[PDB]
Amino acid sequence: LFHVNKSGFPIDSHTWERMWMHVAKVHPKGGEMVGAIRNAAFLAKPSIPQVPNYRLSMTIPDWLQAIQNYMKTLQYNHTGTQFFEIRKMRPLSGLMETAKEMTRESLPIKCLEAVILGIYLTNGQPSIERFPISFKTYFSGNYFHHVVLGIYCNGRYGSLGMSRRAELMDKPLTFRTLSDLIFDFEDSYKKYLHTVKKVKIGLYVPHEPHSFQPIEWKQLVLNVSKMLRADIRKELEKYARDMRM
Amino acid sequence: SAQQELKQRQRAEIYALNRVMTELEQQQ
Repeated sequence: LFHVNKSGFPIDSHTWERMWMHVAKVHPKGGEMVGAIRNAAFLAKPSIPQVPNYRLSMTIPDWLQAIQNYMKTLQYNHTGTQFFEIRKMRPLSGLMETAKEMTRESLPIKCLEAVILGIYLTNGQPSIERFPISFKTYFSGNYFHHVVLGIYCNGRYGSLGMSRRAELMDKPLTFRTLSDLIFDFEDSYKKYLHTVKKVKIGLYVPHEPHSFQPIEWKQLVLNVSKMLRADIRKELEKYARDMRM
Repeated sequence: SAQQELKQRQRAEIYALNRVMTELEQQQ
């Protein structure tokens, strides 16, 4: 059960208590842990990381690493309450405002928030093409949903993202094909005994921050659990060729 | 002025709680 904050900032008492009741149940130390934080008269102010800025002294791999590092400093959100609401069908202009709000509130983010932030921080670099990569996976009788931000620059594929697993987020710009990047996520999921049920490739996200256009999250959908790799490759390669055309 | 104070308290608790939950997930 995952909650999304629909109260803005400061978080309302209803959402705030619900988050605390959730962490007290999931945690074996429960109330002792909760009281230690909530009743502490003095709590140390966490540092606000600086929003990274693109410099001519940087290569595209350097700039992507700086963006990823900022996302890592914000931290993966393990509270069970997602702080910023991401409406997938929303025009990009709206989502860029939420991206700016994330840099101002400076709180932990989940996978979706990280994709929107990644788009936001790469809008100014025209050689970098961005597109969402969505996975529906299976593990221990349940389905999981995850999103990363696919990158294409100078004949190489990579990704930016946030996940609780180090191998399911950022990938360096070394993949010669889209298929190599996807297959790497599939092999990375394997480490966690997940079966990739679906792969969804969206369209290249416009670089215009005030775009009326929503993000396209599913131009290509593949049932990779029912397919052989030669066929997943064929499909992914036909589509990536079209993206570059 | 009082409004930004609750946000600063909530952020300090969010990161204090997130440090704890990361560690819990690390174990489990």
